[PDB]
Amino acid sequence: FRPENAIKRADELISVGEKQAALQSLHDFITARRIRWATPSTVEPVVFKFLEIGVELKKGKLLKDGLHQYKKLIQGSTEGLVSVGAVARKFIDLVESKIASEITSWLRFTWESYRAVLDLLRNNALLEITYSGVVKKTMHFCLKYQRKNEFKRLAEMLRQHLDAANYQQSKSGNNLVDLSDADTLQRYLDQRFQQVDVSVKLELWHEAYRSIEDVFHLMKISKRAPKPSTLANYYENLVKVFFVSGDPLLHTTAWKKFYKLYSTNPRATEEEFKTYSSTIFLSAISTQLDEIPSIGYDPHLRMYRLLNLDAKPTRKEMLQSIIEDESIYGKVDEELKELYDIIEVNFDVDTVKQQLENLLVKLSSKTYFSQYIAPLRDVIMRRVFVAASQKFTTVSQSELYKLATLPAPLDLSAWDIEKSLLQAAVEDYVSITIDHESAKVTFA
Repeated sequence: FRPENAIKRADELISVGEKQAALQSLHDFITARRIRWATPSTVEPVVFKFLEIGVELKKGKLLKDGLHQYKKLIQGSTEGLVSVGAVARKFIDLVESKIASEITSWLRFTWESYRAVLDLLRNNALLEITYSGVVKKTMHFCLKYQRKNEFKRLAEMLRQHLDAANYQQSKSGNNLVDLSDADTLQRYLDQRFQQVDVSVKLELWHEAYRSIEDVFHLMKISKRAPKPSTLANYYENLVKVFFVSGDPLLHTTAWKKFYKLYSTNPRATEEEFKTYSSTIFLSAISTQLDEIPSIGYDPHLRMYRLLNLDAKPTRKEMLQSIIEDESIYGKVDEELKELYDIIEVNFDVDTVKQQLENLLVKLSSKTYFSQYIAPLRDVIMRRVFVAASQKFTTVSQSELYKLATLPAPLDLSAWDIEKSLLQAAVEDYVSITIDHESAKVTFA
């Protein structure tokens, strides 16, 4: 019949308190078999009314069924797909106004709404823009309401979506997503870039880590480069991830990738180049000694390829690739260069406590130095134990342990020191026999 008549009958049915009968009346109209031929433009207002009522009554299933059934009828024309996307947007704007007005079941309703719209707009060339919009809105929603569980499921949904796109690539059907086109990719990559950001901000490190692989695969296929802003943010997220992760070589790498990209910004102060360069160098000195093959087991081995590295580097290699690169080594604080001399170049155990004692007063004031104190200490002490292994045959525990006591803030209690000595022995940086009877240590 007529849309005006439909709206009227709805408005009348709400006055009698038959709200559900009104929603159900509109559903019938817009999912009617005659809608396939109707002008999308002139039925869309009824779909809008259907959405208005459906949101108030929180009838999520009927809304979903309404949209899907309507789209199947209408998606034949270009104007049809346009109406679909427009009705998707209307739905989202309606529920998004309800969160503004409002509540637990309202958040879940909102999630289910975002989810439904995304699953409705999935893998359609004409709806790529609206979908990419809803993805961004959905990720902003999860971060804004710390909905970590739903976020994890969202991420999985986006993965399944892309898997279907890839399967459909070799099908040449109309209105199918073309993963060959850079604009399509620019959006998909932007979504995955944002997926990583929210992951990091919600401290879901396992999910952050999975999304790095998601992003990488899109960067591979992508011909067109991303915005240097959004890419710089990405690398800045990787520095966070790999620090939490305990992969220090990857951490330095993410920093270098970020430094190399930030040195091409017009608004980049010299004070920043000072502190960033310093951070990068310290984190490379602060890296665990790989001067001996690992125990060894490493579940993060695949990640080197994900950071575009052909293979796992050494700390010596990384540290040299930092010293040689003048763009970085140039703006590095002097204290760190001296440190590098003291620990890596000319290491003398008989003088290291002193060198460090004179250098740490200046180093402690540095902002970045605070967060690398532990691993650095570990490195220095490892070196001290190795060199001590070279210096003694049977040394008193008193002598050895005090000789391995760095100055603050690298200081350690005597028992934590023996603890380090044994760890070095387990990793075979030294073989020892400790006689607790005599309070002596023998390197045999």
